Amino acid sequence: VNSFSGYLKLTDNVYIKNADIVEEAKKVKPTVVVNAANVYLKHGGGVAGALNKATNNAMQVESDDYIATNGPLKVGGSCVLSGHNLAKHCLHVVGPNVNKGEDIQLLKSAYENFNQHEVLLAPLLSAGIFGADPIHSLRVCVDTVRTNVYLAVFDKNLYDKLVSSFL
Ligand SMILES: CC[C@@]1(O)CCN(c2ncnc3[nH]ccc23)C1
Repeated sequence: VNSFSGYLKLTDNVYIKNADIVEEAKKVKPTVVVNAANVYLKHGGGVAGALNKATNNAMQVESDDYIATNGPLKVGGSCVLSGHNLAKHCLHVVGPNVNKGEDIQLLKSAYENFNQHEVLLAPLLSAGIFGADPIHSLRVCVDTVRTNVYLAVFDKNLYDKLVSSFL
């Protein structure tokens, strides 16, 4: 039993809600919140820009030190950093950005990072400003993640379409 509330159950291990992931994180304070990161951990917009703003830019300061030490992530890769005021940890996961020409096949690799964590709050990888089809992202999530994932979908219209079209 966990403290996630109001989710629709899609499968044995995947749940979905129409919610602002920032507000969800502030309420639940989960062990792991997933960020829709880029390889440079530049949290300018989308989910990443919103999560960083909620940390008063502390996520960005920590991220800049991480990159200065380690260099960029791989597309499809991840790193674990602090969750600041939002969660214990933030798993920064890089899904392919279709608006940069990146291979959508890497979306499965991106979701595989979730399997290293028993429970996660997360957005749909590569959705939104990353330019991929959120319906496809949901399918890859369900077919790849085996740990317990609570998906927050900000857009109500998109949330309704994802549920109604789910197979
Ligand atoms: C579906 C693809 C998105 O890029 C569009 C909206 N995104 C979010 N999802 C959940 N919580 C969020 N807070 C701020 C943005 C945001 C994901």
